[PDB]
Amino acid sequence: LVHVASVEKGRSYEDFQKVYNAIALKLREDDEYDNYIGYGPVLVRLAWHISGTWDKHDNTGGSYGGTYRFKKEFNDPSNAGLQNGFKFLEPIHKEFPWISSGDLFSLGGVTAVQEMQGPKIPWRCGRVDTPEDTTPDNGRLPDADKDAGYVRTFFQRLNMNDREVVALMGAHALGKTHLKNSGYEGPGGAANNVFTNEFYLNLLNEDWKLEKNDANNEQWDSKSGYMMLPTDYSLIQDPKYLSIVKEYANDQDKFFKDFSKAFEKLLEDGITFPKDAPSPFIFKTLEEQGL
Ligand code: HEM
Ligand SMILES: Cc1sc[n+](C)c1C
Repeated sequence: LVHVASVEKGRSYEDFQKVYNAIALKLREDDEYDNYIGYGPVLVRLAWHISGTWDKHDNTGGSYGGTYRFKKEFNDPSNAGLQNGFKFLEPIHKEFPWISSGDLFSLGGVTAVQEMQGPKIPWRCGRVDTPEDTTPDNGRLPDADKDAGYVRTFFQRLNMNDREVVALMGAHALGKTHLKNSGYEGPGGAANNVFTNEFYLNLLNEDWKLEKNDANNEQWDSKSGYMMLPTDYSLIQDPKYLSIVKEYANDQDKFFKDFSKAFEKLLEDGITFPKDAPSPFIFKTLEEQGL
């Protein structure tokens, strides 16, 4: 399967910076969502789940085709709750009907991270919508109730290595688990709509307790009111993972730098970019624009 990036006709940096600003302006406006967390965390989760279907072996799935717009992927049990990120972006797609679905879903994730004061993420245009029959089947996204060997093995399919996996998981400092979506409940920290390395700090400094929640699932709970998933707590159980966790709890700039590279890589897996294709765009935030 080859997927070649095709820039939307005649579009350039300024067009996409207008779509960025639209998403970012609405993130500021619709602030009440999920008890004032706002839409940013569900939008970086949406960009990860449309990319997370990729399989390196046959180049199926991935962010290129925008296939989450089809019922099979929209109704995947693993995507429960992401309909709220879709409905947030649907106004902006009506306003810029020229951007492809893959591009709009991935740029929403980029925009949310930078607007929640994360690192800049280089983003590239050119994903092309593909037919309903190209939609990957349910079951390619990871279970939460498993251990470190499972996480390592699952992420080899998206060929991410240990460092990349641990840097990507730091995004679980954002938002929260919702019992009616996943059977897990609670936030992982106090700053859950500002991008920081707090996931790593909480994992190493809190007093975790294995408890059972109302959906009868086990999760790690702390006195402070935070929770960690079994696959999250996995990172301090494995010796290779645990020493990268310590590296990111001791250096927030290295965390930001490595997250930026692994999230772009995540969003680009499966796409062939021609050598005459434009460079990756670095978008300015509303704040750097005085907007
Ligand atoms: C083995 C890996 C992973 C598993 C099992 C997993 C699982 C989960 C689960 C069960 C939730 C709760 C959903 C809900 O109830 O609403 C969640 C939320 C979230 N995850 Fe993951 N995740 C994984 C990796 C990642 C990665 C790599 C990213 C992003 C780079 C990510 C970003 C998020 C975000 C931002 C949320 C919060 C959503 C919200 O607030 O609504 N996840 N995760
Ligand atoms: C959202 C998610 S998923 C796992 N944790 C810890 C949070 C905060």
